[PDB]
Formats: sequence, structure tokens, C-alpha cells
Amino acid sequence: MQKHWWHKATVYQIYPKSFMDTNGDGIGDLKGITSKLDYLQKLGVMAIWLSPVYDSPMDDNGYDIANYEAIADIFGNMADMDNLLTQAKMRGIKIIMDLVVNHTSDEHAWFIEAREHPDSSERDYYIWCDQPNDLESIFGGSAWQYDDKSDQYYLHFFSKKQPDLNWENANLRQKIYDMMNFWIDKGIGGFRMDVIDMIGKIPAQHIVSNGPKLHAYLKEMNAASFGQHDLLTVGQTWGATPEIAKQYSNPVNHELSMVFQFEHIGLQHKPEAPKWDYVKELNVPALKTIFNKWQTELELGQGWNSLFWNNHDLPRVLSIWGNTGKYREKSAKALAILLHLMRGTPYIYQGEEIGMTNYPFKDLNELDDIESLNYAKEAFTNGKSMETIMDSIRMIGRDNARTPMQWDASQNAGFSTADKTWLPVNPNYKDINVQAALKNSNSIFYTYQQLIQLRKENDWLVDADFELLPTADKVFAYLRKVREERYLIVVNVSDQEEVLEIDVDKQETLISNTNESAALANHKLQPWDAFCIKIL
Ligand SMILES: OC[C@H]1O[C@H](OC[C@H]2O[C@H](OC[C@H]3O[C@H](O)[C@H](O)[C@@H](O)[C@@H]3O)[C@H](O)[C@@H](O)[C@@H]2O)[C@H](O)[C@@H](O)[C@@H]1O
Ligand SMILES: [Ca+2]
Ligand SMILES: [Ca+2]
Ligand SMILES: [Ca+2]
Repeated sequence: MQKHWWHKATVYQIYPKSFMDTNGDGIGDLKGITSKLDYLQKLGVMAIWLSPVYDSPMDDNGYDIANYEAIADIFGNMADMDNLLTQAKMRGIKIIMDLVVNHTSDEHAWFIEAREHPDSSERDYYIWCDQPNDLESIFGGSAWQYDDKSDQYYLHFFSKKQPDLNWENANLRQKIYDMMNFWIDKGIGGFRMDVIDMIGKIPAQHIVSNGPKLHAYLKEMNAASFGQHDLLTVGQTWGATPEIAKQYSNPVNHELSMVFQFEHIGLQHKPEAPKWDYVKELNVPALKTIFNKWQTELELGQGWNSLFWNNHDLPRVLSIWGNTGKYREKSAKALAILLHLMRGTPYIYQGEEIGMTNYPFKDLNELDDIESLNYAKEAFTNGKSMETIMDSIRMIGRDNARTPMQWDASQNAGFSTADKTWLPVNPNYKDINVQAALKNSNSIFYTYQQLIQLRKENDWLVDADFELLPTADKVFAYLRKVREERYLIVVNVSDQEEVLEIDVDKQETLISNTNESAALANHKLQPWDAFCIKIL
């Protein structure tokens, strides 16, 4: 397999509005990000997946873009963007921009022209109809919004302020490629593609994800822009299966580097039910089966996996599948070890490296995400009390991943000097913060740092196969094998002691959050024990 710079890379996702505020408006900005590049360099990440910082009304906080080639006032300006690029590069960190082209803001110049002048070319940049079908919006309601100005419905799988682009229009696709090349020319390291598996949509036929022309568009996009370069492109694909992922990531297809698959995240809610009907108790056996399948199916020179626990749209891993009490740190380390030692490119969400958690939202007013507010509005009139609604939101609400990054124990956790922050800082910041984590030699931060270094200095993390071992339900163990080197990863994913009925000859310990020797010798695992040892 041809190796690229990103094959040894670990990506760090930054949610711009909640990373670092440098001008006291209570909202993170580009200068704030740039001011923390030394930190990220210490962590050792090679790239930053930067969520949207483009001009936007912020109806969906950046994913509703009004201008693909201008920075939103709140984040700063193009000069700030350029400096981030240059300062990051100087520290060996590439910037991966968030590519949101399945839709734009209804305040984008193209849509304004499409609505005001139905005969214009840009009218066809969007999807209109006289007779709407039953397609629904992901944020609630019909996916069709009637426009009384032109007397037609426009499609929007997301919010009403995010009209869908018409990917059947070759001229629209071209303008998207011109825009992508605008960014490529500035020296970015790649693109994270927002719900990219939706561009093959055919609404008339109720075809949304995995449309028939989907891969053809990606091949066309590749050839017209990033293909000739050596960038990292990761597509967000909810409708992806291992076979489809191969189509995406096998380099011979000339499409993407990898994609984000959400099969494991699916274990967070009852099957066939909205994410709001969550499941607290992680089904470890199911997880083993899912991870094992993706590690097995996407073999070398056949596909490449992306590895992640959470992002800006998901609950922080500790709150959903980890321990937020007595074993916060240990569980956090255990989950990090379990994921990063598999084959693929791991993604760390800001704050994950210090073990931040979800926020205890008390009422609707304290929220910001349109998705949560829409769900609440609808649930309230359908048999759900406000408390029940707030309980679901405290667990699954997207705002849980958007509270300010916790840097220290000062005001606003060192995130801002403002009276208040756009989203409230978690009270646990007094205990959970970057300064304290950097001070404690055995904090969660260093575990991530060590995992990152191992991946940067060892070919086996890339070349070794994956084999799931037969163990107790809550024990997640597997080996990575290449030639004659054998690495055993054992992670006790539970708050209880578990049995480890195995016998091996330990050669060396690569990383451990406990006494690996005692666990091996006693054939028992203390809660959240996690380690990787090279064995004979
Ligand atoms: O730009 C809009 C939105 O796009 C990305 O996230 C998409 C979306 O992903 C999840 O929902 C997808 C999932 O929703 C239901 O389950 C449907 O039934 C499925 O078909 C569909 O795959 C997530 O739950 C949403 O919150 C999220 O909006 C960006 O990452 C988002 O930030 C952005 O808002
Ligand atoms: Ca600011
Ligand atoms: Ca009218
Ligand atoms: Ca102040």
C-alpha cells in the first residue's frame, strides 16, 4: 500500500466557536486557535479538522454557509485564516477545512438570486417543485419549504435556512470545484466532507443517501480539484457500509482517503428509533462485532478506516459510554487505548484529551442548537414532559459537545474574559482543564500523546492485521499482527472487575493505565483496566 503523510497522522477536531476567545465576545475565534498551536503540537496531532468558519447566519452554527470564500465576522477575517494556516504549517500541522456543499444558507448570494429571479441560472442551483412528497427534514418537519415569493417548494433536508443544492446541475458542481480549488491554493491539507453521501440524492424517487450518481460526482470532484494534490479527504457518510466504504477509500477508485461510518454510534439509541430514545448501557459484544467487521473488511490496499468516538454532533464519549465518576480518568484512558490501537486514522475531538463531559442543561433557554429546540417543540406536544425532553437532551443534545474548551481554573476556564460565554462552561472545569492535565504526568492528555507518538513512530499500527479475541462480554481484546510481531490490546469496558482467562508471554508494555502484570498474573481485570503489550 502506498503510504501518505496522513497514514501516521492523528486528527484533532476544533469547533471554532468553543475553542478559544481572544476578544471577550464570549465566542471562540481564529486568533484563539492560532494562540494554542503550541499546545496541539505538544499533543502531537498532524492535522486539525476545523469546523466551518465561513460567512454564515449561524442558523446551524456554520453549516449554513452564506459565502464559501469569506470568514464569518465572528471568527475574524481572511488574514486571521491565513495566519492560522501558516502558523500551523510551521508546526507541522495541516488544516483540514469542513466542506459543506450539499446545501448553503438561504442567505447565500446564489439563493437570494434564485428566489428573486426565478429565471436566473442560480435558480437551478437548488431543488424546486410544485408537488412535494413526504420527504422529511432531519431537523423536523417536511423537507419541502413553500416559497410564497416564487410559489414553489424548495428542498432542505436540514433547516429551512439551508436549501439543498442541485448536484444534477453540472454548472453548480463546477462552481463548487472552483471554490474548492480556491481553498486548495491557500495550502490546506484536505477536506472533511459534510453529509457527502447525500449529493447523489434523487428526491423525486425518495432517494437520499447512496444515490446512483454519488461516486461519479466524487470521482469528478477528485479529478477537478484535490486529486492531483496529496491531501486528506474524509467524507461524513451515515449511510456507509464496509463494502461502500471500500468504494470510497480504495485509492484505485480515485475518490476519498476515508469516511466516517456511524454503525457503532448507532448503539447509542434503540434500533429503529430516533437518537432521542437513547440507550445508556453500551452493548460491548455488539461493539466488538461492529469494530471487528470494519477492521476485517477494510484490509490494506482495499480501504482505510477513520477512528472516532465523538464530534460536534455527538455526546462526549465519557458521558455516553465511559465513566464520569470514580473512574473518569481511567475510563477515558481505556477508551482512548481501545480505539487508537486499531487500524486507521484516529480523530480526537477538542476536550476529549482531557476527558470533558456533557453539560447539565436545566432548561430549553440554556440551549442553542436548532436540532434540540425543534425536537423539544415537537416532543412537548406529543406526550413528553419538559423534564423528559431535557433528560434526552442532556444525553444526546449536540450542545453537550459545544460548551467552551476548558483551559484552566480561571474565569470561563480561561476560554474568555466576557461576563458570559455563548454556551455555558461546565462547572467541572475547576477539576477538568488543560493546565491541570498538563501538570499531571499520568493524566488523560499524556495517554493520548503516547498513543499519537506510537502511531507516528511505528509501522505496525498501519501494517498489522486485526484479530478479535474470545473474551468476557465487557472485555474488549484483540491482537495486531505483522510478520512475527504480536501486540495484545486488552480493555475492560466496564465499572466491574472482569475475568481474563488467557496466558501469554509478555515481552514489553507499550502503554497501560494499570498494573498490566498483575492483571495477567491474576487472570482478573480491575474496572477499566486497559493496556497494550507486545507478546511472544
Ligand atoms: O449540515 C447539516 C448537518 O450535517 C452534519 O451532520 C449531519 C447530521 O448527522 C446526524 O443525523 C444523520 C441521520 O439523521 C437521522 O438519523 C436520519 O434518519 C438518517 O438518515 C441520517 O443519516 C446527526 O444526528 C445530526 O445532528 C446531524 O445534523 C454536520 O456534522 C452537522 O453539524 C450539521 O448540522
Ligand atoms: Ca471572540
Ligand atoms: Ca405567491
Ligand atoms: Ca471582562
